Amino acid sequence: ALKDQLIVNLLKEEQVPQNKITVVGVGAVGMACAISILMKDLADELALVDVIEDKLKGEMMDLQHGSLFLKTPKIVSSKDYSVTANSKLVIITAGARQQEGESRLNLVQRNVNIFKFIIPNVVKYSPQCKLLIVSNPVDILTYVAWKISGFPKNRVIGSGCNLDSARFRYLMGERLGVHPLSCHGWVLGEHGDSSVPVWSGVNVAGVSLKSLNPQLGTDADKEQWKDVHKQVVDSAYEVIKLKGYTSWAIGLSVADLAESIMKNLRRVHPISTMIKGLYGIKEDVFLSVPCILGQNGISDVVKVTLTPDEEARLKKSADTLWGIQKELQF
Amino acid sequence: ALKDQLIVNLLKEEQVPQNKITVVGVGAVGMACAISILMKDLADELALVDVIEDKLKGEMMDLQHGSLFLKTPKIVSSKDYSVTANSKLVIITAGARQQEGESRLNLVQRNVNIFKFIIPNVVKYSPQCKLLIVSNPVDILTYVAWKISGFPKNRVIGSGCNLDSARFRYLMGERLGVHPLSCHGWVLGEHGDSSVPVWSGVNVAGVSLKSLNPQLGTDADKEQWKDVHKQVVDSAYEVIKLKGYTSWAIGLSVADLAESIMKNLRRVHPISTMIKGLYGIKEDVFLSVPCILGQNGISDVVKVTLTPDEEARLKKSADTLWGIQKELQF
Amino acid sequence: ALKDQLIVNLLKVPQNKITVVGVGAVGMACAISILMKDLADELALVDVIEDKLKGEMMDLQHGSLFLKTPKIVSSKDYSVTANSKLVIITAGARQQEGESRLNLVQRNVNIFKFIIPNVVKYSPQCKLLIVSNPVDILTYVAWKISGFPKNRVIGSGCNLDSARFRYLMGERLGVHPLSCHGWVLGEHGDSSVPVWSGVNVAGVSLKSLNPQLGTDADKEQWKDVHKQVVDSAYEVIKLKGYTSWAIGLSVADLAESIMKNLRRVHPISTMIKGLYGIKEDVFLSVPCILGQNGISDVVKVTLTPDEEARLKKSADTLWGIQKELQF
Amino acid sequence: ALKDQLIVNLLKEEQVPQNKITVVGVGAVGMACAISILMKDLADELALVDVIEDKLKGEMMDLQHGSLFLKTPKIVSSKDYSVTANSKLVIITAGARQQEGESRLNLVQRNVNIFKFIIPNVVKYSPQCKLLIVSNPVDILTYVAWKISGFPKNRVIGSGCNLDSARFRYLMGERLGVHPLSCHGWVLGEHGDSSVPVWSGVNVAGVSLKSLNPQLGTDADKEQWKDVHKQVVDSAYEVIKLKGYTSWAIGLSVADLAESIMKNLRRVHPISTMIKGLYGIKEDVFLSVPCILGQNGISDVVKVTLTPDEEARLKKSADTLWGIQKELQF
Ligand SMILES: O=C(O)C(Oc1ccc(Br)cc1)C(=O)O
Ligand SMILES: O=C(O)C(Oc1ccc(Br)cc1)C(=O)O
Ligand SMILES: O=C(O)C(Oc1ccc(Br)cc1)C(=O)O
Ligand SMILES: O=C(O)C(Oc1ccc(Br)cc1)C(=O)O
Repeated sequence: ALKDQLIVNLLKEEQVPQNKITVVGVGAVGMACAISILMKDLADELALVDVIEDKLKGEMMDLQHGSLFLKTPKIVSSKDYSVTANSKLVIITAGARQQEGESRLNLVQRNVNIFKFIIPNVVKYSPQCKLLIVSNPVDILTYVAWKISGFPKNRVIGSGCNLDSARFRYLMGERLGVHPLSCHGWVLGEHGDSSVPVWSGVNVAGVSLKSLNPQLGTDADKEQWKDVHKQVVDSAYEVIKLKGYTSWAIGLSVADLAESIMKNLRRVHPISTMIKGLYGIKEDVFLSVPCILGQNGISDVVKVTLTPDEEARLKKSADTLWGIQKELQF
Repeated sequence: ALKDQLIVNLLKEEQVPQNKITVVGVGAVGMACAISILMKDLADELALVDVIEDKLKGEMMDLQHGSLFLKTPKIVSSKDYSVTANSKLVIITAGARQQEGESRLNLVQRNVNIFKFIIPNVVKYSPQCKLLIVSNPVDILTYVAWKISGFPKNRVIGSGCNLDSARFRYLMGERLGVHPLSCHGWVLGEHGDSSVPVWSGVNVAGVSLKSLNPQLGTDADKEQWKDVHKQVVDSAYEVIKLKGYTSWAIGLSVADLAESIMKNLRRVHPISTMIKGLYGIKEDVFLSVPCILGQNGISDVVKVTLTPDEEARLKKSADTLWGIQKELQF
Repeated sequence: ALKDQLIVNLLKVPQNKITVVGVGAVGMACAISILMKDLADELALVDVIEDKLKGEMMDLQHGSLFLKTPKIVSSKDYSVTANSKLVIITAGARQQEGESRLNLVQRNVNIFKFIIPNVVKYSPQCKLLIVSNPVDILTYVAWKISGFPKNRVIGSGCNLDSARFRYLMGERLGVHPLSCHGWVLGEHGDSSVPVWSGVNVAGVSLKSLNPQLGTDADKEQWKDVHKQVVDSAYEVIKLKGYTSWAIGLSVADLAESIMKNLRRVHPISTMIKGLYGIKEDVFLSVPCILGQNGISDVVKVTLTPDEEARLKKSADTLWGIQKELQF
Repeated sequence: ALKDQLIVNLLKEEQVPQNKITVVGVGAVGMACAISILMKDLADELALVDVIEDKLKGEMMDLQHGSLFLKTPKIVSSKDYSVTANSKLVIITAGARQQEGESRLNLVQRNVNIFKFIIPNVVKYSPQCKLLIVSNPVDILTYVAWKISGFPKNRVIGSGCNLDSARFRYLMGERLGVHPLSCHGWVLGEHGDSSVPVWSGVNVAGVSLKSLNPQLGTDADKEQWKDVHKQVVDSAYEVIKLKGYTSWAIGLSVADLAESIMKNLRRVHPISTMIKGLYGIKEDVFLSVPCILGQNGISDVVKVTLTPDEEARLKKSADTLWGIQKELQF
């Protein structure tokens, strides 16, 4: 055989990857996550899982064919979760997605059922992984993942408001004529309609925009900055109306969380976690606060000082979500 | 104004971009090209153009929402080609795409008709650009873009066999247990059914595989390496048969070429250029031969030493391409 | 020729060229970081000692397989620098153990008297990025000698200082410096001003959780962190004889914003006449928006009366030196 | 405390680094390896070791102050090898370096003594580490590291001729006006005066240059390509006499090797390994041949096809190296 004429083998390795990532779901969101993860050199193996055989294999092959341009030496796929074995990070994007007009809350039973199958299969093959939940409603499904996995809460993370805050800083950048890296602001709580823009923290170079304009984010705001937050909330509906779905921004957002997890950076991201203990929250509610994300998932939470009005929203969002998730059957 | 309280403007802005790239066509190929180029930090400005307004705007927005995770401070879109002004590189992906069972060669009339509209509009606003033709049949469409543009031939490049060769190298590495980066081999000629695998150049670490197994790639081969070329030829069709279209790998192939152009690398790539005066071809045929690629496009061509069979196969590719080029009007 | 039978040639200026003046330790650190962030299609190096220059060039060139900057050149002659987008000046006398950066001022004015016209001659449209010390005063000098508009004469300023401050903050809090925000402004030196009002994590003002933050009264002595920033160059010089890596990385970051027109904000040396009670041609670090045309805008940070005194002080000290200079 | 007010700790846990690298030696080579490794994002922890405490602490400090601009969250140092605990890769650059007119083979007795202390101490705390030897004479010292450590050969690698071939390819590129990446060719054997340029494998785009001119590399070469190899043999000495030492190129060479190991890429590199069994070599000689480098070090060796002259030169190199091995006093 040619190969053995060309190559003398020295040892038969256990081929166990050290930086394996799995993306479950090869719809648009999942493939966007896949490509962004590949072009950020985060993993040594990328596994794809979904339930339509032909599409799954088509996507696997299409990624495969770009390998010369990448630094991820093994890309694999299967309906069978054995393909996901030994992943450090499993990112779940499967499920029904919101159609035009449709609230993310309408996705909940469909996606809880899909997770009843998905989550046990992930755990069986990567008992030590971190879970990053992207499917919607992300806050409730992060909770569902947690319960079915049995994982300690540090290892079950939701993409949450990471994107909402990225979008926020982009709009702001565009208003100010400044790169969004240098524009800071946080959108926290539910990923969706009831999110809370924390106006008090919104700053460029440590200079608080609220201190310069005390009306910032109020109906009295000469410049209507509140519409920046409306734009954030409406963003995914707007994009779904225009192109049918969202992919690139969320892929990029998930990749950025993957980077923090895989490289143990300990950056701060506003992502979905279990916040019992805070802002008046007595139950097992997951929603977005600034979290320090690392190799062990969410290790620490930053306590943001909310105004009474700001804190009032949060407990609302909070109450809503508990009402829905309280009564789920799985 | 909250901006002026925050920011003292010190300089009047005549913003002209220095490294602007345009992608024409926002189908799955174009957006794969876009995302890949954004994640390789090649452009200070990215313009998108296509004819379905809503689709266009939603793609634009979706990418803009990822701006925080990117280094391309300006992303814009319009059906109007003035949005493409001052581009250093324009990448043309618009046009009809082959169905399952349909040759890329069957796309020629539809895509020539669209090229009569696209190329003059590109050239109008970006007199300095290189044109990177992706739309199919890419080799004939490179020729066509050249004829319409009035650009010199060095500035009109077809994506050509850059993908075919990545696939070949990928499949080769899989067989040998070597990264594609370290497996060498060239697929030349038409980007399509009549492509030519140059077995004589196929090597790992400078070791010719054909000299190891002389019947490499013939029907006599005990290991049927020709099936590797058959897989290269078929791959678009297999992927299309499975997922509907191809996107990620062609996108990576095009970002690779764009890297070489924008960063003046002078790397060698198998891409579409005029081969008149080689291999006994005296007509204006464009097909892939290995080309040195830089800031002024294709500046040099490597004359591959071809075995009589290989050269005959290359001439037959040229013959097939000329059979369709022969009859064109525009 | 072998070549002409291998290659048929069809066709006979760089577009993203950076020059680095000075191939001492900081200059070479600047060189390597720029080469690893793929910011340039040509890198040129200039200094006055010819073997040293040549050998740094060759050493970089030998790693070309691993880089994506296809042309690396060097020369004593400034014609090598032609068509630069950005010229980074690191040449001059360098800080010595237990000595202020202000002790280098006069000697470095004298070399810039030679360097700067030569840079301007071969790239009259470049951005100048000054790194040599004392950078604030030398950015002023570069600006007067060059005749460039002020947006194009940038001083590396307090970019490193704030990065140091952000590392140390991050060590204290157990958070990546990327998620620890805070600004050190004014003189790149002993009179720098930590702005405690802006120091935060996830938008949460550290000063609101401890109003005494950064003062004599702070139970947690956060003032020490700025003292550590002030003293770090002296420490590093004591231990290893100079500093190089951290400055290289600061300068690469600035170069990144410039070459890629990012319009990020940086605390870098710019002309401050007409802010903060300053009516002279002084340069010091304030948060500047940095892009392809250099410094286009400045953020007006809101300063507490000390912060402004302490800064108009820093401003004073420095115009105190730049006053009696002649050129 | 302000920390505790700002940040609720959710999780105690022992931080075990997953991708740690140590560099032994903080002279110019060691630090060049370090800055390159940090700038390619290969490690989640970097540890430095050397014998002079101030110098080591100052180098550590200076890197640390650039943390804002890096993605390697933990940088540490110590005279004490416990700081290197749980490394995946330990790079050894400590020892004497050659003077103008001095062979790297003159460094052997001094560097063997240093290695007697360093090696048991570096392998003590790192069960999973690979040893990448950089100090000279690298081939002999890779052998010595192998004998002292008791590691299996796949885990003990010499930087070898990775840089010689890089230099070869740069010079080649400058002759032909092609980027090094697309110029191919191997310098094998000793990293030093008895290296062997493999002209039979030297190619652009699969095109063998010897095929085009069989005088290539001989005294009858009208173009004197032998001089390119000569330039490779003398490079270090040339640079040593212009600037006092070499640093950047070797740093990049080693970071490239580190990349293949850390990212399990399985690329081929000419690096030091045991060649007992090949080219009629019957003893435990170490020298550079092309090896597949991955997460377990060298898993495979490519059997280069040598001409009788090439092979004689390799065997001659092997004799010289074996001859100094007979001098080794353990
Ligand atoms: O764009 C956004 O805001 C998000 O997009 C997606 C989120 C999850 C999936 Br699965 C698909 C798209 C969102 O819907 O939260
Ligand atoms: O995957 C491949 O081989 C190629 O992909 C595309 C090339 C151009 C466009 Br427009 C769309 C797809 C091909 O179909 O030639
Ligand atoms: O480390 C720092 O803070 C600074 O570093 C340098 C700045 C310029 C040159 Br030239 C050399 C070192 C400083 O010493 O001011
Ligand atoms: O430039 C080169 O070829 C090599 O550089 C170094 C190799 C190891 C150390 Br420790 C220091 C320099 C060489 O001298 O072998």
